[PDB]
Amino acid sequence: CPLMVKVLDAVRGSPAINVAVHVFRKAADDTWEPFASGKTSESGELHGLTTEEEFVEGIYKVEIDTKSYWKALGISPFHEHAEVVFTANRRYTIAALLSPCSYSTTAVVTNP
Amino acid sequence: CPLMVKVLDAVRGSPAINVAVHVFRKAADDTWEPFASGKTSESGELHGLTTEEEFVEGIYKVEIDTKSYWKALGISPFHEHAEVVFTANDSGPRRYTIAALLSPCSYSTTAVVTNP
Amino acid sequence: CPLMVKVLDAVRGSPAINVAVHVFRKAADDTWEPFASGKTSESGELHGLTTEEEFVEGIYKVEIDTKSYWKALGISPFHEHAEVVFTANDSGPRRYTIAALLSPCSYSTTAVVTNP
Amino acid sequence: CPLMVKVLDAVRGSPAINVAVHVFRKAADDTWEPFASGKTSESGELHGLTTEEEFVEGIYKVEIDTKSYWKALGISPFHEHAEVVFTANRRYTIAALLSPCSYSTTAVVTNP
Ligand SMILES: Cc1ccc(C(=O)c2cc(O)c(O)c([N+](=O)[O-])c2)cc1
Ligand SMILES: Cc1ccc(C(=O)c2cc(O)c(O)c([N+](=O)[O-])c2)cc1
Repeated sequence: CPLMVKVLDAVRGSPAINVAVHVFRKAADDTWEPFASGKTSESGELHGLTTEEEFVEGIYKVEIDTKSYWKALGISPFHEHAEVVFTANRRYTIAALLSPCSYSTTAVVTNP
Repeated sequence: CPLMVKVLDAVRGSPAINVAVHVFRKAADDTWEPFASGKTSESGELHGLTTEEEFVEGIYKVEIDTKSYWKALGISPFHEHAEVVFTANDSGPRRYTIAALLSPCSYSTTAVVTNP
Repeated sequence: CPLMVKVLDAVRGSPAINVAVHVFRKAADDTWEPFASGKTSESGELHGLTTEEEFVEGIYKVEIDTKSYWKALGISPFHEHAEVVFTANDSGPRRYTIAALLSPCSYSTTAVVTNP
Repeated sequence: CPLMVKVLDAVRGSPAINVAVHVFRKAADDTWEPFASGKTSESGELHGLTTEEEFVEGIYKVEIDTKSYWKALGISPFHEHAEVVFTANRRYTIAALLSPCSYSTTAVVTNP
């Protein structure tokens, strides 16, 4: 897997489980084209979104459905979602740490 | 001033100066319409984007041009920008500060919502 | 006012009000000596901790009582406190804002250092 | 391993490698007693700090030598170090995301 997403819950101090994640690629039209999606696991990780052949250079958008996550926990959230937009060139992990009114995100890029 | 944006630089430990910020509001037809824009000041703050009359209920998008910020400092950052999307004023008018702390490959954002 | 502390609450999206802050300075004998303390205000800010004369070169420790903050709100947090330790004024006087953003099991801290 | 430390570099977008980490336990005297230490791996992780029998309830202090890390990279840091102090009761991961003038830390507590 060249692209992985990890989501953490800063209120509970745990992985953020069953968070929906959608990934898009920017098309020539500068339209966002669907690319991959899934739900984080019990470890807060979402693997196997794409393959090395399919993950070409380009601009990608990762949309994390933070609002539904907090809703499911009965906690009032500020944001509609959390979007991460980046240019791909290696292995990429996009990590997000979530609070109801705040989030942070970082890239962890490593070479096998 | 019911919508303020503040941007900090986590590398230099300073305000993030002259950062372009564009604000959009979701229209009836579900498209993003331009709402207001500006640049952060020497203090990292952007005031005067809107007014109490103009800032009605709605879904707003604050797009912070982090890429140009870092590129102007000779750094190639990870993110294209940092977008913050939220529903405003659903229970009446509020005052909103959207703050972002920037690093070349990471950012965090928070909201300070107060009742004037 | 050369040392300010600002604390935000990432759960409520608001200033963190009435947070106790204790500041220490490392002494010649390598022990921590009490330097100043206070509580954050309604805006989450703590001003007036020290003065330009009193805030000399040194290593300082800012201990933010995050545990009491959360416990008073009925939350059992992860951390005992949040400590920020830094060398101040090594290249001349600066103005320092130490900011912290709090969640029950996480916090972040940053510094804004400006030249008055 | 009931206690693990993971350190990430927000400037480079990568694990923070070869960061020294010291763990202390609060003694009855309210003195900080050395407990474990190590250096993060190429993945930014430090495992095998302790055992389940040795990791009893109590107050622990994790000191991350952020200043040396940034020094080794030729980057001027603000903080002397990053300290994380918490009470143990499960498996604990203490994660830290580092910038030269900022850091964040969170707890990821999971049950096997
Ligand atoms: C670690 C962190 C992350 C984000 C913030 C932050 O969002 C913030 C918000 C403010 O209104 C504000 O005045 C300052 N400040 O002066 O430093 C910071 C503050 C701290
Ligand atoms: C405060 C903070 C915020 C974000 C991160 C963070 O990005 C991160 C990345 C990982 O690959 C990862 O495995 C974990 N973890 O398990 O805790 C956290 C790490 C620390």
